[PDB]
Amino acid sequence: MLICKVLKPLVSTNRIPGFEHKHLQVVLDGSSNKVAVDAVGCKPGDWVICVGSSAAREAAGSKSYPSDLTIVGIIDHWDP
Amino acid sequence: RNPSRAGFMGAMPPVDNKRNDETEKPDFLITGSSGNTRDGQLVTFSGGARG
Amino acid sequence: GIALGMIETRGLVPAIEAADAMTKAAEVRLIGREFVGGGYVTVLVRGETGAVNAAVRAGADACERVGDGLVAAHIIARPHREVEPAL
Amino acid sequence: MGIALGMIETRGLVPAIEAADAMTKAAEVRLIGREFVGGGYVTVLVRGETGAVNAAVRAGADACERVGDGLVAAHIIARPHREVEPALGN
Amino acid sequence: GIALGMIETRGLVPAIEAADAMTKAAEVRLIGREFVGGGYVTVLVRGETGAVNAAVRAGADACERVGDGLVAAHIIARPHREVEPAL
Amino acid sequence: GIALGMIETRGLVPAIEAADAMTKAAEVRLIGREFVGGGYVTVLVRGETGAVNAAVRAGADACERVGDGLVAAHIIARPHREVEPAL
Amino acid sequence: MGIALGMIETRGLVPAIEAADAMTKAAEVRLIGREFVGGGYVTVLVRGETGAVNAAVRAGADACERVGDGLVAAHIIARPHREVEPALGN
Amino acid sequence: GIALGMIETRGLVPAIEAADAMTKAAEVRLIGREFVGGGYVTVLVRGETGAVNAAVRAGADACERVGDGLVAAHIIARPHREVEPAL
Amino acid sequence: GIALGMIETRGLVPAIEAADAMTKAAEVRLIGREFVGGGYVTVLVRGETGAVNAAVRAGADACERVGDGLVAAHIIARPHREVEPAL
Amino acid sequence: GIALGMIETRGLVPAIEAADAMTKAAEVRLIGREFVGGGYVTVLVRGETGAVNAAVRAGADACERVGDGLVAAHIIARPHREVEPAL
Amino acid sequence: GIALGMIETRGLVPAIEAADAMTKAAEVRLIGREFVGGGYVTVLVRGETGAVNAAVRAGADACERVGDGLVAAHIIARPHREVEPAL
Amino acid sequence: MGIALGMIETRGLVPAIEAADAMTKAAEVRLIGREFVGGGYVTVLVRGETGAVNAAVRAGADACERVGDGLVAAHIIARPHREVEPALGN
Amino acid sequence: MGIALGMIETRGLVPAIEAADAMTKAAEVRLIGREFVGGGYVTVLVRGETGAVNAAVRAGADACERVGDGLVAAHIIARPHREVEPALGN
Amino acid sequence: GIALGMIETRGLVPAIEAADAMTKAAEVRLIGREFVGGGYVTVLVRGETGAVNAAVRAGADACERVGDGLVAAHIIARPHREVEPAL
Amino acid sequence: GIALGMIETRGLVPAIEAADAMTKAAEVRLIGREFVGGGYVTVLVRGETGAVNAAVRAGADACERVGDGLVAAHIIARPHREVEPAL
Amino acid sequence: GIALGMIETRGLVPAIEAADAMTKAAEVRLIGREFVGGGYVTVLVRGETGAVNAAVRAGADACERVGDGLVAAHIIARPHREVEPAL
Repeated sequence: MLICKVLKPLVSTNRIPGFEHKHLQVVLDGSSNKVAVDAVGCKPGDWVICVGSSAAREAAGSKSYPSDLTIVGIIDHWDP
Repeated sequence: RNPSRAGFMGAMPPVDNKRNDETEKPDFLITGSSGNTRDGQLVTFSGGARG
Repeated sequence: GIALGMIETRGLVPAIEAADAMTKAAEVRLIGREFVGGGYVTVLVRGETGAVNAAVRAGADACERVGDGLVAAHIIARPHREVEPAL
Repeated sequence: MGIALGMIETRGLVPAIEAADAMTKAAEVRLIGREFVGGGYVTVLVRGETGAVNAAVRAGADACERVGDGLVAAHIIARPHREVEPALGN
Repeated sequence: GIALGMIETRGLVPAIEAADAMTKAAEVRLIGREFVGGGYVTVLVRGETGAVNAAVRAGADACERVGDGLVAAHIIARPHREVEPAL
Repeated sequence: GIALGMIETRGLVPAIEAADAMTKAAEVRLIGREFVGGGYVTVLVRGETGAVNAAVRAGADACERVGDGLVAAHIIARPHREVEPAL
Repeated sequence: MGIALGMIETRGLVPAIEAADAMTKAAEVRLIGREFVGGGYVTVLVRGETGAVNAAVRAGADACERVGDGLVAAHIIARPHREVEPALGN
Repeated sequence: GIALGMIETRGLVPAIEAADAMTKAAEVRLIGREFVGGGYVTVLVRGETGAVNAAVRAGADACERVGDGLVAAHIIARPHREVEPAL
Repeated sequence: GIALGMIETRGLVPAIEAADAMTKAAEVRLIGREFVGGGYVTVLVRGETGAVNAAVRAGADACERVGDGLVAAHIIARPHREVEPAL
Repeated sequence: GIALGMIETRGLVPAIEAADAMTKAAEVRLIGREFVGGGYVTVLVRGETGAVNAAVRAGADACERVGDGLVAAHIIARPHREVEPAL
Repeated sequence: GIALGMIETRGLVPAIEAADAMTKAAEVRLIGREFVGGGYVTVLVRGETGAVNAAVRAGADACERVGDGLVAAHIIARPHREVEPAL
Repeated sequence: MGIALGMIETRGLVPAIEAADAMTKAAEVRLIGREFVGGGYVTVLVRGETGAVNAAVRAGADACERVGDGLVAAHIIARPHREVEPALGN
Repeated sequence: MGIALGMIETRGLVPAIEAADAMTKAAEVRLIGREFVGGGYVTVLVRGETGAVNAAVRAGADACERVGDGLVAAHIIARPHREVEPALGN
Repeated sequence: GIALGMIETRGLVPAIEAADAMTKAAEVRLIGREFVGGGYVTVLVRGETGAVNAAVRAGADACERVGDGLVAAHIIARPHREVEPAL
Repeated sequence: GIALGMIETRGLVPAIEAADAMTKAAEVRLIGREFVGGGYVTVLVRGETGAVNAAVRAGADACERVGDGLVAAHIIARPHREVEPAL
Repeated sequence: GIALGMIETRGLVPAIEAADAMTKAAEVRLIGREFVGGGYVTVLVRGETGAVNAAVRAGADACERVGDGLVAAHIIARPHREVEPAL
């Protein structure tokens, strides 16, 4: 899955399905920026793990959920 | 042991669930209310009357 | 900033009630009041997107009952610069 | 200077100014505006204190329903904000 | 103005939003923000008779639809000279 | 961050969960946690309208399903000058 | 001074002074007259703010009717005319 | 003690009877008398609350059928400052 | 006198409107307001025994519907000096 | 004395009525006026076994109908010294 | 502590049950345990008349249903000096 | 020093201290705490050995159910850990 | 020494010594008394830890009743008072 | 590390049972015990995420039966630093 | 302490978790971890009477819900002097 | 790795499969395989709480469907000092 260091939070905007979007967080995979829904914890961010694809939908909570990438877990011992 | 007393006749106090009223529908989201769906106050006709 | 909130209603009693909600609930500028004709009274405000959203929700749930109430209500976040000279 | 803005609109100027006269007779308040919204919607705009505005609008509702096609909206504002003031013709 | 306006409710969102309506509707000075306990929270504002009247109108009409709802809406045009030592 | 939101619930499992989501969602400041009494717990948050909106919605829908859940949650866009006495 | 007029008329002054007590206990109203109409009719004039007078008259009409023979005639006046003031003690 | 008792009756015969009953059955002070008009006569006494209560009890007792009988006895416990010009 | 009258209500707004009735009906001065906990609110007035009784009568008869209602309103004409530490 | 008598009731008014009956029913000193929370109020009196027994019985059967009513009425005679933290 | 509280039963089971009921229910002094003979067992306490009364009630209601049960429970109001040396 | 922590909570201090007296009379143990949780929940905290704690809590349950609104929770801990000790007021 | 008190009384000392055997076979209890009440009643006192005494008395009440005429009276004492100790051989 | 485990329950008997599970099943620090009021007793611990998970599962399946049992229970892995000053 | 606590079960998760409860509840020394064969596994701990009592309480109450379940829970306050040579 | 888990089943097709998953899942150490007797086989694993949890869950759900499958599997977060005798 995408290794991903949390970078910063987001701000709301004029979309309707944000009821389930649940505070998107800008993360980084080591190359550039990205944003994924925070499921469990983002913090400043040491090292967490991010899941996308269609799994993201049921990874975020719904089959019809509109996402391409969701954070799924935290790596306690992280990785350099 | 020590002679207590019963009295009361009505046991526990009648505590009411402060949550009530309801009746009408919560005011078009954006101010309270969880769960739900609709729209992020989108430009869609719904917008205000999002319901 | 340029966030365009706006309300249409039937009779201006709700129009100015929504304007009161605009000016009291949020910190936005009221840019226009237009008499369309046929009963449509319209209020136009500009400000911050979240502030405009709070303003418009307050205006809706305040003026939707008074008299004939509001008719149409939606928010505009980043209107095109071409639209501005027409307003 | 009673900042409280009472105001009501109706079908045509007969009920409108009858309500205006009712407000200015039953209460000692100053009306500031007569507006033609369009399509029969004509509105009277009066300033006064909260109690005087309340009495004036009650009188206008009482005397306006039984004339013409009648009153439509009869709500008031107690403490209008500064920003609405330009919309009142500043 | 010595008129007192009072609202009881179950929770703080009702209390704080009711107070916001309290102060937005007209000029009234919030004096009391008291947590009764057992879920009861009360707000007490000070202002003149008409101001408190309309302000508590707006406060109830903004607060009714929060939580289990407003419990008691009540005002006095002028409390006695001897009430405020235990305000 | 003049814009104010606040999350109130019964018990502070959902309260701290919602506050965690609050701080988790944006650059918002948690200004106070208050024990209402009778089991209600309230958490205040300050910020701008959009950030506060995102935070409050995220936390509310996250905490509606934990334990006994939220009770109510709404936002104040233009809080009155009495906010300092209110805190 | 608040021009809003409350006046209550009763048979006998016991209900009249009950109404006056409701006046001076309810709201910022000052009794401007205690007059004997003639043949037993006693009536009281108070003046104040519109909402204050309205609340006071409400209290009087709540606590006056069942006292002795009781209330006979009450009302409110919202915005009394200037020419009425001579009839109000000038 | 300024509790104000007062009674009204037809004709001043039972009025002065019950005024004597006032000053004869309780330690109250007679602040005055008044002739309403058309046979209506009232008397105004002042004193301690319980004392004035017992006084008016006795006065209504002695006033009940003598002459044309009593019309309205009454006790107010805390008269207001504004009432003094009216008494 | 030395009498202490007491009022109990479900919430404090009925309690203190009852206290207003206390101090506005008869010559009695209230010494305290106390939040028992769980919503129970009591008010303690001090004054003459007849005045206290009349005031309590007035307040109880006034406050049945105010708030959620009354609980307890009975009086002792001579509370002990030993009760003063509880006062 | 070393005998402890003590009672709860729902509402502070019946509690002080019961303690009042305590302090005149028999020679006894009262030591505790505790707010349990949620409406339970506890009265703690100290004295010899006969005095506390008679006083508690009198206060309980006089306070049964007073206000909302009592809670419990049994009394211990020779408390262990270990109840010192209850002081 | 001149009051002489006294219990008899059949066997030490109800006897010491009564004894520790004495010393644990009330703060009184146990002076004697004696074996009458034929199974009758004797316990003698001293203390204040009310304290003795409470203790003896406690023991008589606690020890009757254990073992062969109570036989003679009775106390002395004003014990004479002359019997004490024979105790 | 009996580390075993017995403790029970109930509706109001009458049943609470009656259970406390039952524990300190039926057993020779030392109670260490009386706590007001809130809303009627009042708790007694006693230390002793496992058998003494068992006897004390059995006595408290026996003597506490028939007084007030009665006992609610009647479980104990045999070997409380060091870290809980600060939560006991250290 | 464990102050927890077990005592068993029987008619005749055959069940009394059966109870004592259950005592000294069950748990860490030391019989502190073997006394003859009078008229045939024989009873036994043991002392020890609360749980130990409880288990011992359980064993006695399990194995004592059906021996000859059998058990007549048993119990347990949890936390015996200091003043009872003089009655327990001092 | 900062992993926040926490338990809410009704009556603190399960609260301290869960605390015992905390301190015996896992190696975490108990950072707080809070009396919310209304019966809610809350325990707050910090430690390693997996250790905190084991602790909280042990606390749940230990204290869920005792008395009223647990009310709400969930784990927090990486709480925001802003939350810490409030705790 | 010479009290022996014993548990039989089918498997090792029940055995090891029961032993963990054994040692966590109170101070007891595990002495025997014996595999009977045929699925039977037994744990034997040593400690004083009350410690073994409560510890085996906790052990059974932790082990009941593993595999086919605990088979036998049994303890002795003190085994004979002649049992341990075949421990 | 003080944290301990262990997988027990009937026959060691699932046992070695689960142990393979154990070592396969994290930096865990397999400290011992034990033949229970009667067909049960147990495999011990040591590590930290999160790694042990992941390993045990992976292996358990992987081995539940192979051959005759698991029997039970749980984790010990803070194993007692007796673990060395236990191995």
